[PDB]
Amino acid sequence: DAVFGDRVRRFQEFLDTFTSYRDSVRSIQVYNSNNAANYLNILPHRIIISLDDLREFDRSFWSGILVEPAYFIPPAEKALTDLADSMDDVPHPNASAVSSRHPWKLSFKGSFGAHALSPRTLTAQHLNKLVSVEGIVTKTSLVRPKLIRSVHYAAKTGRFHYRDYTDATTTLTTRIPTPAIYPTEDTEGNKLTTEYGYSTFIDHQRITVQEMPEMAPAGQLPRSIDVILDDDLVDKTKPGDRVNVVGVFKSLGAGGMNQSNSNTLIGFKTLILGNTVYPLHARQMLTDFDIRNINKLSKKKDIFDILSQSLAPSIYGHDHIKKAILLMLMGGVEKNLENGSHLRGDINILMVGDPSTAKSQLLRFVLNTASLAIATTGRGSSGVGLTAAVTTDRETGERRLEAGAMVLADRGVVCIDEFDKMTDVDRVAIHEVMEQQTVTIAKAGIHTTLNARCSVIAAANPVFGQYDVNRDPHQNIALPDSLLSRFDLLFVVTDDINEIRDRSISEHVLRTHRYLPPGYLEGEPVRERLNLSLAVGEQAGAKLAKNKGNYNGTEIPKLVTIPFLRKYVQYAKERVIPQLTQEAINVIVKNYTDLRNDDNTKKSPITARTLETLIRLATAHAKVRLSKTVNKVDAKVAANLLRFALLGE
Amino acid sequence: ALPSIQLPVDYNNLFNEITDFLVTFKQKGPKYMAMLQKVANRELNSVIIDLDDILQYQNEKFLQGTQADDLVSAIQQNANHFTELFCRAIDNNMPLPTKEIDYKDDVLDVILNQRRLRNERMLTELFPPNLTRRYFLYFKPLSQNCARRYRKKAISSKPLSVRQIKGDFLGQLITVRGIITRVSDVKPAVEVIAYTCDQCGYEVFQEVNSRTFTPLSECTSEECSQNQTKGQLFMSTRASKFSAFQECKIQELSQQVPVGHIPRSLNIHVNGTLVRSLSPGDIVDVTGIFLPAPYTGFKALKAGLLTETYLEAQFVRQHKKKFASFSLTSDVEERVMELITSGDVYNRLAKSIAPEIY
DNA sequence: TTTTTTT
DNA sequence: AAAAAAAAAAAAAAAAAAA
Ligand SMILES: Nc1ncnc2c1ncn2[C@@H]1O[C@H](COP(=O)(O)OP(=O)(O)OP(=O)(O)O)[C@@H](O)[C@H]1O
Ligand SMILES: [Mg+2]
Ligand SMILES: [Zn+2]
Repeated sequence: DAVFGDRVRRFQEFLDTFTSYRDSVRSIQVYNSNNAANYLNILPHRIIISLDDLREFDRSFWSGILVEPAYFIPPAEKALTDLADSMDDVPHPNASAVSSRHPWKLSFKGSFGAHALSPRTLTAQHLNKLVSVEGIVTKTSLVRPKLIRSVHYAAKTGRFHYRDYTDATTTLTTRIPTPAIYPTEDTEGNKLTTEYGYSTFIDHQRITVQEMPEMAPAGQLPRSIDVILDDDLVDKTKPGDRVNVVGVFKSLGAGGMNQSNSNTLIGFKTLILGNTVYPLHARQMLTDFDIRNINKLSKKKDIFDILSQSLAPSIYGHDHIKKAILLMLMGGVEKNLENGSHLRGDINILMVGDPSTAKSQLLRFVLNTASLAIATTGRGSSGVGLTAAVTTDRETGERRLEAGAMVLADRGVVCIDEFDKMTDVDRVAIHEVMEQQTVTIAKAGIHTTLNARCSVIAAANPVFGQYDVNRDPHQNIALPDSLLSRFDLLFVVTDDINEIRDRSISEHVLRTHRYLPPGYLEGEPVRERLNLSLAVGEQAGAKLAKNKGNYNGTEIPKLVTIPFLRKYVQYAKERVIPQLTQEAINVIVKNYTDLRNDDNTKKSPITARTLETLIRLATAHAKVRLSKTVNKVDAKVAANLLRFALLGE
Repeated sequence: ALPSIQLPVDYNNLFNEITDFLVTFKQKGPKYMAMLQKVANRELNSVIIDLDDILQYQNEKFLQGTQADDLVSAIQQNANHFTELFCRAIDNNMPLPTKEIDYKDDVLDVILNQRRLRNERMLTELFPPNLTRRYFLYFKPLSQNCARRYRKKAISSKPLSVRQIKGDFLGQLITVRGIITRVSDVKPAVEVIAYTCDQCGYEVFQEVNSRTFTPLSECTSEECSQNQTKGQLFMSTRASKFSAFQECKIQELSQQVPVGHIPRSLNIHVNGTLVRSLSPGDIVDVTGIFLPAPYTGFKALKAGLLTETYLEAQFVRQHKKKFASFSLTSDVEERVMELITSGDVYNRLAKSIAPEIY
């Protein structure tokens, strides 16, 4: 009744108190006006409030929002729409666009406290309350438009008529439903023709979010909840992403309370009407002094080996492996020619070696360090289920392709463990994706080519229990040469038994096991923790807090922390696209001609494709030192690394 | 019942402007009368309209301060209503045939003459216009240089991707781009259904535009307005009207798919003479009308507000390349003369296949 | 002759 | 009143093959 008006005017007072939101609104309006008829991006009618300020202004209204959003959000949206309308000034508008009546729905950010949950913890007492849940994206439905308000016209009268349709999931408040029957007859029998181009249709997409399996109980499976989002943000993100969504948690549907029940133990449906979505990402931007620090690091003479040694400090030796991983994480550029089709651009590396020499650990470190990565095991995967799947979406009854494992990691990296222990059939699929980086699915009436430009890192065991150094290298490996020649770099690791190295590695390992988390005593085990205090988050150049990276003093050479290294990788993969020159060409061709005719024993035969590997390694090393041109020093280091990886020191 | 709103549009002035444009247009005399004349001679079977002419005519008549509004804007905002207006305008201003006609072949006109000489002779019904039209109406999108000619942003075109189409584009005229994957066969589609009621004078006609309908059972003639029917009525295939129909779907190109995504699809309905103007496996630029489709065909009773969408074709650019089956022409003749003058050929051809591989 | 692997 | 089914994953027995 009048409570709506009182809440609306109170919200108007609150909006008038602060000036940031009005500035955002006028910026949106001026951008929209500037994009009208000036020689494609548009800004949706959404503004984000920080309910910390709302709490600091009024506790009653804040509590009403966080306890019963149904009676509080719509008045706020109405007041915001009224303010936007008053600020709006369009003397000469259009005709079909002016009748949109976009209500400017809201988004939230700030500290929630006891209303930030997980998909397992959601239960009955949390219904009808605004919440914010974290999780992983499991699957997404198809974008489908739905109708809201139609427009009719009658030739005789010349009076346009409109009817508005709303459903349970359309609005937060339950109202008497209206069927989708088009009214085509007037009250006096006039004929009414539906007017498309004047009616209202909004997008609709359903997704399902799942709890992260790492934070799971003892011997229990991950669980998932249902999320509906519409209008804007309708197709953000994708399956296999860490997200945090804020929305209203409400129940819908009769659930069998009517005569349609068939058993006593029926239930009800539960569902989330999402308001806003944030990329959790367990942040991705660069500050001014961040760029200054990256530049001052890059201009140093010895950045590359510092970065290499910075990877996984708890693994002893394997320096060349660390360098190879560093070069692989930021590989060379793609080449496409109008006549030459496409050339592969990144690097692939394979590991074969004797048991218990820290290959899986390094692979796990690469998983954690890289931006986008997916973990696969040879015995736990099926080739057909790795690339695509033919499944039928529930709502539409139509069968649509489901993205496979390595397709999700396009442009990323995929790590495979127990590679040689995989079924041979699946192997052929790998060859396909190593041939032209494209997978084709022709089955059940679907013919489509899917892009997959990911890089592969894998480790495999020798045929015997341990590597035999006196035998043919092909004799020690169970994989055919057809796919082994595809891999750019192959490494053989063996634990030579020397008492000096034994003592050194023993000291290192014993140093590792004596570690205590900061701020925690040693008498009790590690416990679970709560999420960050704020559900949503966000003097320069004089502090160098984490810039130098040397967290503790253990060696004269410097070290850098993981976040700074990831920031460096992010900057390098975008801001520089180097080009090679003739001096590196001369060095590379000389080394290739020499290696081709050295005519001595070697781990693997060489062919023309190794020159491509040299080119891409030189490009990657130029990317490392942040130069737009490739100099002969990178050719030298690439040649040295190749000689180490194939000849042996 | 239904609330009312005020809109700036009014179709009377639009119809008058349409008729004025059609009659008075100067690009042979007027072009549109030139088309309509050969239409009258049963020579042209489909009419295609260009809005560039409309835009340039409106702009050049704007030099005199009489015009108050513009048409292409409302055309872009809504299309089917303007198709009906154009068909009405054409039927009002239809010229007489300037040539003789093989008049015996038109069996439908024979049936019409029989019905007229049956009913009017006893003292007659106005037949619906759709039952008589021999022509199809097609629209063509504009060209960007024409938009560059003037300051206004009369653009359209802009070949959006499959996934770039949102729910706000329903009812407009939009252009898509992609590869055609599936093409169905050609089947007849009903437009007007004619019955016969065992000599009931006039024979009832009805029209259906929806993809489903219901038939008639008892006619409204006076002898059957009597308590019992003068002979049961049956559907007549010969008198009814049909149009060629076909269905195709298009798929997004790989280049336009964002990373980590699966390409989507879009259906297309094609009618009239434009049927069989495209084959599976080719890149095209299709311009059409983005229309909704009711879900009641599924008959699931769910999806109270959810509906499916489709596109109706208007003008297709085949694009890609033509094999032409080495069809002879002057240019290829001088090309082969140049080849003969080249002397030794096979070595050059071998050198020119794959220079990438040394 | 026996065990393995594929249908 | 009816969505009902092609596509996958997993468990055997028979036959043939290699040592
Ligand atoms: N240089 C090293 N520094 C630190 N730990 C090491 C080193 N070499 C081996 N280890 C230890 O050896 C153990 C071997 O574990 P892990 O299974 O990851 O090895 P692996 O060589 O990948 O073996 P597998 O082939 O069986 O998977 C780990 O606990 C690891 O800490
Ligand atoms: Mg291991
Ligand atoms: Zn009859």
